[PDB]
Amino acid sequence: MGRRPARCYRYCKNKPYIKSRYCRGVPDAKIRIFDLGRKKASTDEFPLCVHLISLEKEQLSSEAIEAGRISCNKYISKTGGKDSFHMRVRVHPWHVLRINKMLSCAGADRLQTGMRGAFGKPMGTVARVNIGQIIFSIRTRDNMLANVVEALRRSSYKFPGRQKIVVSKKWGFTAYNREAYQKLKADGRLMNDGANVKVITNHGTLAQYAKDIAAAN
Amino acid sequence: MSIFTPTNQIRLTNVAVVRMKRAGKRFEIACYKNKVVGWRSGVEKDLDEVLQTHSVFVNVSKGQVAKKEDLISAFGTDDQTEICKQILTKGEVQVSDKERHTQLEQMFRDIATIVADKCVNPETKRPYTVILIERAMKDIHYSVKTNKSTKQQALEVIKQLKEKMKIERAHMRLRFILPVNEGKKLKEKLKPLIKVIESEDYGQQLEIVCLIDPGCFREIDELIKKETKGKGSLEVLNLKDVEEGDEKFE
RNA sequence: AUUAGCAGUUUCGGGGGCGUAAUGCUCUCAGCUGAUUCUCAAACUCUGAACAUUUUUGGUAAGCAGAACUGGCGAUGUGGGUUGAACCAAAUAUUGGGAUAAGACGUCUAACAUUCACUAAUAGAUACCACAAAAGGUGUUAGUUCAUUAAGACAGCAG
RNA sequence: AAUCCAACUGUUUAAUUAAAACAAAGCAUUGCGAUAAGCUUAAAAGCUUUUGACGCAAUGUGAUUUCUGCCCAGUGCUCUGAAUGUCAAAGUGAAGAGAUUCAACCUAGCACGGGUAAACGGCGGGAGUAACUAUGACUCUCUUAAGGUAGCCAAAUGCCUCGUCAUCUAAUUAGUGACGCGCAUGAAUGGAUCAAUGAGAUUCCCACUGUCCCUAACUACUAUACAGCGAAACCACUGCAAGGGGAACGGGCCUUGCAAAAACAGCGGGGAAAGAAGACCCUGUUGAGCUUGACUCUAGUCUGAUAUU
RNA sequence: GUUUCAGGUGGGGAGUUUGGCUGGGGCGGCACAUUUGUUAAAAGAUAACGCAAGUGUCCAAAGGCAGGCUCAGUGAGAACAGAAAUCUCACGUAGAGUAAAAGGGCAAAAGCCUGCUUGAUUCUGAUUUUCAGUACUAAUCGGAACUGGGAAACCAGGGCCUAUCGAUCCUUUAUGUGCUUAAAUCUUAACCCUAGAGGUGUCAGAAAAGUUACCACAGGGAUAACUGGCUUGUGGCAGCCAAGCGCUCAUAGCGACGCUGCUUUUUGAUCCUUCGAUGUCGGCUCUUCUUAUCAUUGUGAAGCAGAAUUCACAAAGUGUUGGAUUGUUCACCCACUAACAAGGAACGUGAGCUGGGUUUAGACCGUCGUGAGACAGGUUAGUUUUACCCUACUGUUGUCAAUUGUU
RNA sequence: ACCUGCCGCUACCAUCCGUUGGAUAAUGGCUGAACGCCUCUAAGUCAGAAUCCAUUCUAGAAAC
Repeated sequence: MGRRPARCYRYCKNKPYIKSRYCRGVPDAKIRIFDLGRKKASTDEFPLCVHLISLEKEQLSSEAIEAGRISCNKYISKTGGKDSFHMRVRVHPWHVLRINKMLSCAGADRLQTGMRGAFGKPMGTVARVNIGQIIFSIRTRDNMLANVVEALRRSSYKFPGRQKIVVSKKWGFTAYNREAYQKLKADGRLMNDGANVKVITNHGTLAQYAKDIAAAN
Repeated sequence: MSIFTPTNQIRLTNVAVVRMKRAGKRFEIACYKNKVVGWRSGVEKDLDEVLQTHSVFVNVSKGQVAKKEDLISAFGTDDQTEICKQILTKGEVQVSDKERHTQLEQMFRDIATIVADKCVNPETKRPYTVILIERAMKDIHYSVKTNKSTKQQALEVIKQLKEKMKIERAHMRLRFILPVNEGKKLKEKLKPLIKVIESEDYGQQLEIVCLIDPGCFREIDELIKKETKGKGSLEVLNLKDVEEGDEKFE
């Protein structure tokens, strides 16, 4: 946040509190953008998935997230172009922070304001992660397992707590590995939308291969 | 009689105050110094941030809150938050304790700024310090205003001293004589600082450039060449004066 | 509640491009529909289990305020935690012997031996409990994985 | 040298307030022709009254000077005021066997109309408006009757405020003189002015000055010593520290530092020292003083009626 | 005139009252009687001035019942007719509607439409809910009368369900060939019996305005005002990452967007101690301590040429001022200076002082209040008590009762 | 009461006086490995602060 130290809302406490018809007054989130680089690029182009997982269970703020993503966006031009990056962030700030303010910050009272009706006004938002939640995915070419690693390192400093970083064994934003994905591709069982593989079933497709098999990769 | 403690008679909060008087009743609200300005500029930050307290005051200094009875007699409603917004929008800023101090400073700042833009000493066109200018402007007497623009006020100030003294309301042009080896560095400082024209560069001969700058900037120019080069630098006037600056009347 | 591209529309809402120009042809672009994708919940749910600790609401928090279960304290000493209302052992007629509990066993202080690492700090040393973090270390200890090497590696020195 | 206040003299909170408070003369208002007005007493009677409007009673303001503006809607006071709207008891009529019931009739006050501000008081907001959009005369409307006139002012009245400008200082949250959309001045709620006066408040300069730079010296009497006399407060036990924990600031406990009779003169660090069942604050279904268009009564007073008649 | 009744007036006087909850009290609000979802942790119960909302009503149909029909929406057709009027048809698990809040229920219905009706009727028993297993509200289940709807089975204790409300006393109405009026008896009158209504929203139910700085009493550390304690949002100080500034150049010096700490020199938060009493503020005086070092010492960085300045380390050994204004800490200026650094010690220091303020009673003004009075607004005047005890400290004797046999 | 005033007391209102060795920190180096080179450091060692400890100065122990 800007109003307070993020160490006030460091850890996940209280039940989840969200922008709803029961909490309409909340201010808009700091991130309203979960994008980086060429999102139009096919999953068949970029085969490397460098994640960043929060090693701690904590309330990782919207502001923090914003800070992180721009750090990565300022490690796109210095190394490579924008056509080697992709990022859906994978952590939105759904939880909203209550702030019970006090009048006498500089002034004075003999316990007139107090906690006589202590409810906190919604001010700020935050994302509630766990010890193995992904807070930044980078899909990229295999020529960057150093630079997106070092982008994500930078991000790590913007966040509370210790932050693990991992290079996956998958093609990024997909369930399948690289040994399995390749197999699928070879066999013609794979099929692509745009930045997401559909993959051709045999359970739904008993005898209707005239669209799936036509657009195989 | 003698008590073991003070009676407690302080409710003075040092945040900014926005005043709006209506129906023969002064209404105030606790906001921050920077945020009021932002609001009036048109930049959003929610009502949660701009307002330090969301309840309407009669006096922020006294700490006297406005009653619903009063509130409904003026604005036609008893909801405080709504009233606060109204106060913020149409009301004028009022100086608290901190703000009084700022006010004092403000005048000093304005005089420093507005007066020092365009002038030279009588007899020839040479640069000179701000203090002298200030003195001159005091002699003839001038009262600065926050309701007028600074640029606008500059013109006014110069008007007085164009009649009284010999001054320069426009730019001048310079001519420097740079070496070929040591001058490149100098040039790169000068180029983004002010407009370069008539740039004649040679290897066999010395480098020649001409500038367009105000009358007070000559000193600034000449000085930075000498310490960067580590030798003396020849300052010559290309023209004693030239059009535009505050002579075109912006 | 919220993110993303993609397909079919694509003539359409709008920009043009395309044959002299068109509700004529195709794009980015909006809108519609389809299949995928990100994330989501006290006031959602197809599904759906079993003073202190645990559960738990307000609060930035409190040796703060408020609830649930259980056990204490108060009403209760005793042994231990240097000291201590609530921790641990364990309950209190008066004694002896025995053997234990927690906890200890250099000295205070009743109780010790053997044995393998780690620590080079003025550190560190009985949970509750009297603090300490992000981030750094060519300190040392161990470990992981990758690469190079008698084809002359590595380090130095020389061309 | 000036500023504030009060005209002056005078007076007062016996034992913390001597004032700017009160009083004052002067100004002004009100009631009243005697069975008065005012007042007292349970009643009887009385005072004012050895009084009679140049007086007595009841108020306001506060010498002089110069002024004293507008408002009668409110509250209060008042009336040579108009209705029967309201209107009690007694009395009157009807119904009933009667208790009783229901009707007209109806006083004062009340409502209603007027007067009254040197009665209590008040003396705005929202719209447009002089091609000036400042200023807003002017106009319109609303509240609630009118909407701050002459004056005066960061004044003992100004939040913002250490307002701004000049001056006084080396430097001035002070002082004074100006400015005045004045949070929230203002006309006997008296406004403005002001000589003389002030154990009243404030500022300045001159002189003086141990107030200070910065202390020193001197004297008496204390103290001190001694003979003689000889109290009291106070008092759990007590009196060395450090940390720890503890009712979250220990003399005591725990662990440390230590610790050697008995006393004298000083002193103010502690003993959360002593004096006091905390005046503050809150509670209590505890009071009291005072107020009023709380609730409930009431002396008196006004009017009506019976009797005296 | 007097006497007695009557009505008016009557803070001149009397007596009384002036709710409760409450992160002190007040202002505010109602968590005071009640309802839905949640808090609430898969039975039930469960708290806060926790959250999101609602109730004091509305309906002769929006009640009862029977029958028919299907709704929201979407698609395709139909002169006027388009984005939108009405009429078709297909799709349409309810996305519609059902008095209102919300949750649930509901499709040949509980919705819509039509018809007929008054079960929104009387007596009686049992039970449920809140619970003490009391009352009240609301609801349920059966029986008996009397009816309505339906072909009938069945349904109908008003509203689909969960809120929609009320004791004693007093009054009033309904009810009865009702009972009584105590000498007898007739009439009226009144009382009673049974069931309703009139209402207490502080909702298990007083007739009820203020003020007191002239104040009082019983109490309270269940509770405020200072200190300390936890706490550290706010204040203060420090670190990390590095987009950038720094002509060039991330880190000489700075440093965004972020993140991590510390301190208790700010102000809050809280109410643990203290209300049979810890003397509040500032100043003067004096000492000690802290380091987050302003100067001085030694050093190291620098965009360090020189001078000057900035940055950092070891260092708290020694210094760290005179003044105008203000009660002021704070503030702001003038002048000196090597520097004029920040802090603690019960916000060090009232049996050390002063008492300028705060902070009693007098008084003035302004605003408020009908008024008494209020003011966290301004002004002026206003008692500062006791050490001789213990320790501590300063000094002074004196015993080391073998000062080591004595001096 | 005033003038002068010794003795005395007293005043940056007068006068005099206020030392020098060792050991460290910061840091700068040395020799020098671990790590053939390197390196102030690991063994070792050098310089070095208004620091510290002594010297000096004050008191003199239920100490001799």
